[PDB]
Amino acid sequence: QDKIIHDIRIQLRKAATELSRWKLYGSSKWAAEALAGLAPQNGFGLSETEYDLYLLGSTLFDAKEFDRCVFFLKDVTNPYLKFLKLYSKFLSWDKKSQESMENILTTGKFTESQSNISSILKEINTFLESYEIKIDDDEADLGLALLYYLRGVILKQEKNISKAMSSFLKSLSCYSFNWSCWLELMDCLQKVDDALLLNNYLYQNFQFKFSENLGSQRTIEFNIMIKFFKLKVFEELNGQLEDYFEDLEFLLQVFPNFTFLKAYNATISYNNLDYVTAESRFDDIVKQDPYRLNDLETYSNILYVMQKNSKLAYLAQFVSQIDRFRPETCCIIANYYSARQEHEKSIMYFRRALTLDKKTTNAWTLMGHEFVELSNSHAAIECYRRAVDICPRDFKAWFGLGQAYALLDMHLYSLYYFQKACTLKPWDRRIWQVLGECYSKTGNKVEAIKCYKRSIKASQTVDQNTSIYYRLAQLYEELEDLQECKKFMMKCVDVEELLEGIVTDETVKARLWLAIFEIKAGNYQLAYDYAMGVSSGTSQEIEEARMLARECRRHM
Amino acid sequence: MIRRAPTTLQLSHDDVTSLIDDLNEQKLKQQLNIE
Amino acid sequence: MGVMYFKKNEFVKAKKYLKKALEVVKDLDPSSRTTISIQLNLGHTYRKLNENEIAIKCFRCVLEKNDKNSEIHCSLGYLYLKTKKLQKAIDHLHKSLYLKPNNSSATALLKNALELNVTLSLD
Repeated sequence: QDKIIHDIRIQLRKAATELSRWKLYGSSKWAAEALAGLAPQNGFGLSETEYDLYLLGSTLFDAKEFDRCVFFLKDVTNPYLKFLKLYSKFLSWDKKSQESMENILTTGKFTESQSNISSILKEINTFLESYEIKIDDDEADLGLALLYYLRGVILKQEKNISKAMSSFLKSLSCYSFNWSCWLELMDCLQKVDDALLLNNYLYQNFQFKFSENLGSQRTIEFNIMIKFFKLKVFEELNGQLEDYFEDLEFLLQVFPNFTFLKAYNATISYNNLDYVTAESRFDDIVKQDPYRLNDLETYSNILYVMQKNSKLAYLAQFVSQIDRFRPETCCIIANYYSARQEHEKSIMYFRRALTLDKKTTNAWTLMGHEFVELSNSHAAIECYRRAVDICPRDFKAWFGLGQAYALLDMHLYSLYYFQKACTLKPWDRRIWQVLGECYSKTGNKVEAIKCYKRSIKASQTVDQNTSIYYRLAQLYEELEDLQECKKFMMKCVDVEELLEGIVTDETVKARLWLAIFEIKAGNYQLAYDYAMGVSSGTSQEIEEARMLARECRRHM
Repeated sequence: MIRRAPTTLQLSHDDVTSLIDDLNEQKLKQQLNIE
Repeated sequence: MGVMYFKKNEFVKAKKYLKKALEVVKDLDPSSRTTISIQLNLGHTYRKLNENEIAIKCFRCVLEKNDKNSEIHCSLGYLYLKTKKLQKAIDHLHKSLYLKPNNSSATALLKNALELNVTLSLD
């Protein structure tokens, strides 16, 4: 610490004010909020005849008259005053840019297209090409980073991810400590192997512009939010972690009582399915900052699994009391309706919350689940698709399509959707088993076993492995490996001893076939032993087991 | 004076069906070698 | 003239004249149904010539120039299906069917992709 924390305070004071000055609400809110957690330098290149336009531009933007800003700044040659017009021009297009099929579900009404941004991207390219100083060397300043950032997000609109990464990393090099810039970089991954490749790029190829930044910040490893970059990437997708634990500890010592860290740290527990510890971590945040509402839907999601409806209802009352039209509030209230088995009304509140951001967290998927319980099976699959298009990194979105297509007769489409989610979260025990179950329809028995055997290893607890052992024998029965059927079917009989003789229906089928198999093999005494082992189940199996017992005694 | 869209052609049905048939040939013969 | 020589199944002079046309119009006509059409036709001629390598790149640059087009996506899926890159072509097929409703040939190609995925046992 020592001067390191002090140097952060001064530069973070900057990133709080200029970002808020040039109408970047999202980035400035994190930085300004970071001052409170942390334990008037003014300057810009502008002229008096041009300074009025900034006041003219800024105050109209605050009054939300978006379109008039473009006209009043029609001919501006300032390096970064041009950015506010194009930024306003971009949002003016975006509000009317709703895809027809997503809109139908978005509202339920059931009733020039994109060339504008094509001009916007060309306008940025023409300006930078004709601008005096490029990004190279120690030139450029804070304003030029915003242009590249605005350029990058527009490229992402046309699904130009490959060039989008180059633009964003170029912008971050010129100016760092901009949080909104890194959020758009997250959606550009949609893969696991590229993260380490990008990590290699940051460690070796990437370099900072020390001219704008302060001391001890040009270096990548003394930087404080490069740790924030590493925290965010390794929680959206685990993969293989590098210095994740060590770097997390250092950032915790600094930034005391920082709510965002605690919410992220607590969210890690939910991703680890440690529900009991997650609530305690969530609860402390509520006491400290009752009026912070961000990522409170995760709190509602954990309470949904525990089904503590009494606490959840009060949670919904508290959130809705102070604000009634934020996306997390309607999402929490809508999640409440799922607890009351009123899945038919939960759609309306998810519908309302979706219109608020239309790029949310996994609220599209929760919208899809409520249709499944209604048995629409057609709104849900289309609703699931939209979550894929927005965030292709969502496990639940891919899994929803595969599960829904499993109910549909055509199981062919379920293989591909399950395969993508398999790469995203290979650690889950269910997905491998479900993939194998649907893959048995393919008739390629060899690959299911490789999938089936990995399901068994990933299933942890042996008791739940009893059901899938029987699935193994049936597939081996389709091949000339009846001996292999017996040995795994023998294993589930052994698990009965481990599970204190639950003698469930799964082992009832296991016991009768082995007795029949050993009778076919001439082992009457051995088959007679399992004959009395089926002492419970349905009537037919009791009678069938007795005929086997009677037959074995005759042969001895 | 105005120009309409110039003539452009896409994948026909005949050629795509021929490629489908070929794909079935090399997805039919290789499992015989495996078996 | 290039489409003419493509219709007669010559596949050589068509490519030559179309390359001449694009090299004439490299500087100008960045958008507006001229560069897209000429580049798509040259890629289409290359697919017919079985030179799929330059075809992937030219279709990719056309796609990054303009995203909303079912024909370009269908042809790129066809190109990938010519090789063995089914993982990177099925997504294109699904997006192409998303853009345009029927796409019967695209539906057939996607279905065959499903049988291919079913047959294969990649780790």
